[PDB]
Amino acid sequence: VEWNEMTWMEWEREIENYTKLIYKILEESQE
Amino acid sequence: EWNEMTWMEWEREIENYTKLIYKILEESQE
Amino acid sequence: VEWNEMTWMEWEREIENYTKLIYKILEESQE
Amino acid sequence: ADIGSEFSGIVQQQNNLLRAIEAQQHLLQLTVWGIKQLQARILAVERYLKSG
Amino acid sequence: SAMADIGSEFSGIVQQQNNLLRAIEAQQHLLQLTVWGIKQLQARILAVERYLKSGG
Amino acid sequence: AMADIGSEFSGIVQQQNNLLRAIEAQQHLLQLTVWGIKQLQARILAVERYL
Ligand SMILES: [Mg+2]
Repeated sequence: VEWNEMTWMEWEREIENYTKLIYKILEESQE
Repeated sequence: EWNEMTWMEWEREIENYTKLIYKILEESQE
Repeated sequence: VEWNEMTWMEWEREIENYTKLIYKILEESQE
Repeated sequence: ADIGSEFSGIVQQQNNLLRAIEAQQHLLQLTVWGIKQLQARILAVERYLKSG
Repeated sequence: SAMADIGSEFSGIVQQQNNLLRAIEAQQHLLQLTVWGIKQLQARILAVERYLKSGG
Repeated sequence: AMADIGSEFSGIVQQQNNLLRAIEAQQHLLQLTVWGIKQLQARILAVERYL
């Protein structure tokens, strides 16, 4: 259980990182 | 704009975006 | 439940198929 | 000349990009289906526990 | 015809890039919706898990 | 016109790299959503069996 909590916090972190990365790329693409 | 979001709205948006994407892809083909 | 087991095996099968495809295409895009 | 050669990496790439998007759509369509399936199975459980 | 042919070949490409960009943006909207759904589910499954083990 | 035509190319190759980058990040995102859905499916399963 403690491991699943860990992996899901890591999941959220990776979701954020790639979401921000793609916002930045797409924003660049709109110029 | 997203909230208030619900499963009904979620479904409606899934359908519209999907149709949109199909439209774009089909225009891409010819 | 068996009916559920089948559908999710197919789901995973189809996920792998298109993932492999995307990888191949992305690789090609790097060259 | 350089034009025909330049348009080459570009046209190849444009078609690559298109093929990638089409395949990723299939992936999106599959994640949607998966999410709908789980939703229905969560319900079944919740409504079972609310009736029990 | 030369400079003209080159112009049209550019126009088609640029039009196509815009199509691709729009498709990607729409797909990103879809992705974000799937993320919403996954979060929703996760919470409701987590509550069912705790409930069954709060009764235990 | 020779000058502009060359600038047109640069905008195209830039944008082409941008779209490729977005698609790679989109792919990372997709794999994450697939992972999440797999986790939840197994957790639904454990609960379903428990009951
Ligand atoms: Mg859009």
